[PDB]
Amino acid sequence: AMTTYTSIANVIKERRSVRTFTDKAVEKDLLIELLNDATWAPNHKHREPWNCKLYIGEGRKKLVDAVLNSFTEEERAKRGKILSDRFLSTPAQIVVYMNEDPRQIQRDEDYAATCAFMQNFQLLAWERGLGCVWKSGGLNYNPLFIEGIGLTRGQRIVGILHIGYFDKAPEGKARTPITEKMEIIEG
Amino acid sequence: AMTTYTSIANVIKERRSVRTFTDKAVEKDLLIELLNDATWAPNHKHREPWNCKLYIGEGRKKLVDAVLNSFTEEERAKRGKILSDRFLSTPAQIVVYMNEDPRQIQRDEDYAATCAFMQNFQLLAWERGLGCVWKSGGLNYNPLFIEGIGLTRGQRIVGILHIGYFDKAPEGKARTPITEKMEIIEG
Ligand SMILES: Cc1cc2nc3c(=O)[nH]c(=O)nc-3n(C[C@H](O)[C@H](O)[C@H](O)COP(=O)(O)O)c2cc1C
Ligand SMILES: Cc1cc2nc3c(=O)[nH]c(=O)nc-3n(C[C@H](O)[C@H](O)[C@H](O)COP(=O)(O)O)c2cc1C
Repeated sequence: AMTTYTSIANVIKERRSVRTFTDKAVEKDLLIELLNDATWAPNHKHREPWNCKLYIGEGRKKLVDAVLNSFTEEERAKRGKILSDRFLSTPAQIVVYMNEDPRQIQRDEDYAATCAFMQNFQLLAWERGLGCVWKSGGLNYNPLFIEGIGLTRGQRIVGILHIGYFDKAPEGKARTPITEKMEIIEG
Repeated sequence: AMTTYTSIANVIKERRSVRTFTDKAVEKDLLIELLNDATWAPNHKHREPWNCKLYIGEGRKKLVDAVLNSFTEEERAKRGKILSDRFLSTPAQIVVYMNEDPRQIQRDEDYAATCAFMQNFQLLAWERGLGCVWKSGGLNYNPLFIEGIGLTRGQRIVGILHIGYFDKAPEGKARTPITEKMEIIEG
């Protein structure tokens, strides 16, 4: 019996966005376990701004219905079936949202915290062999989709995480050395 | 140098925001190494929107000066000394910033990537026994501060990381079960 002492550096660097999943079953209790660990994200004044909708199994069709009903007839003709088939061969979706504070600093802080929570989650999931992609784009800003999944105005969708077990890790893309993006002032 | 954690979950759960630092010196090369690990955050379209200014040693006085110059003479006289003493007993500050895309979607994605980069750095640093706090608030939105550090309009400061070795930190605050802020759509 050997316990492993993996540097979190390894997880951070090995994590990949995964967009295609095996038909292996993702346990709900595992996702809840991971999300609970993710809640240890920094968050100003302990506002804990993050909230979630988890769509799994038959429920995923409800999300799909909200997605499709939000498209113009042209988008829908283009991506409807494609996207429906994709969502339905993805074990879980997690819509991550927050109440939008009318004030810049508090909203930015909340959004920062909500992104830290999602990144935590992605790291936590990678560790157990779960892949995921953090989705954005115009769908998340579409008032038709937002009402369609039961959110009110002034609730912001930070991301939709698509999650499941996967066959092969996608390849990485080399990062720019931080020294090209930084000034050092030892002046 | 390496790690005694048996899970990344533990690093995530045990990380604390640290505000007071010991006088132990912090390696500039170490901070750069950690920053380079942090760049493995998700970032839509491989935009890598993060940029940094690292203030270390005598360089910190430049930062302190920018801060004090953004204050009224009243603030300066009252706070100025206690502020300098604190910054100058903080081994390092990193101002993390981005260029603002005129478009909401790309901008928010870039902000979220940058927040994910910063949370990565916090966890990477905790691993090495380095504490920090992500400072936000009005200083970062003050046009006199922003100019003072050499930033232009449309360059958003996402946080200032204050970083050092430490021997005390705030007690961890109990998190709200995620079950209290989620809905499961099972059918
Ligand atoms: C973007 C954002 C802004 C923050 N701003 C500040 C701040 O301005 N001043 C401060 O002392 N801490 C700041 N922190 C607060 C701590 O990160 C937060 O209180 C933390 O969650 C406290 O519990 P912790 O020890 O688990 O991190 C900020 C965190 C986030 C993510
Ligand atoms: C806020 C944010 C939004 C993203 N949105 C999408 C998305 O809309 N669709 C997608 O395929 N990937 C999305 N990603 C992933 C990126 O497209 C990008 O390829 C990836 O993060 C870089 O590769 P990696 O995550 O495997 O390291 C997003 C990442 C971030 C941080």
